Amino acid sequence: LNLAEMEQAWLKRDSRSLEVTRTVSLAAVYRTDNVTLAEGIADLLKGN
Amino acid sequence: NLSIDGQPLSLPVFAAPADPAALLSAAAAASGGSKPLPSADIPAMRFP
Repeated sequence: LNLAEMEQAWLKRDSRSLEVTRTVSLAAVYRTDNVTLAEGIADLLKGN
Repeated sequence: NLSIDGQPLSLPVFAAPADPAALLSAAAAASGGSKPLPSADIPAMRFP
């Protein structure tokens, strides 16, 4: 009984939904700190 | 109307007893209205 109540609450709440992808160029979000990736990984050379 | 011993010369006043009453109890068919249909909404699944 409780499972069927939950199934019907699902089928009322389940519907179609928007599906969006987003591509992050991570070199630009490291560029928000201006210590961006092309030098930021390159200057790291240590065994810290 | 007695005899010399005081005994009654008449036949005694008879009384036929009452018949036993037949018992009878209330019998009623159950009463009940139908239940109305719930409201509608379009689901997410197709008809099959």
